[PDB]
Amino acid sequence: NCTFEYVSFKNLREFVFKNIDGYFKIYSKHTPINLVRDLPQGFSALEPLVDLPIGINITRFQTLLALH
Amino acid sequence: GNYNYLYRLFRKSNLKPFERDISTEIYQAGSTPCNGVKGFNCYFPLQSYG
Repeated sequence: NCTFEYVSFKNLREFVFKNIDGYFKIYSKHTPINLVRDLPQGFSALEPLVDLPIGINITRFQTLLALH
Repeated sequence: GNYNYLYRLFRKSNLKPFERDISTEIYQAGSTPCNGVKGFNCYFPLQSYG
């Protein structure tokens, strides 16, 4: 009942998450920013970190944060 | 018979490639409001090779 496990506003950190045939593919990019308000206009592209061969049916998701 | 070995007989839709659906929940074959409970048209979704 734990079918897999692994261990390894001055900035904007971007990520992409997708699944193909059970291969869950993870992409990333980081930069400093000076538009502290909101998303910058100009371009960037993400690059891969890992592909996880996990096989799960996924349709919904949620983020996790620090607490006081 | 060896009953350690089993396969899914029923599902609502086919697997995509490597869709690893392990769930053993009782299958309502339409007619009976099974709500996970055994009975007529409330099938166990697997079978054993025995």
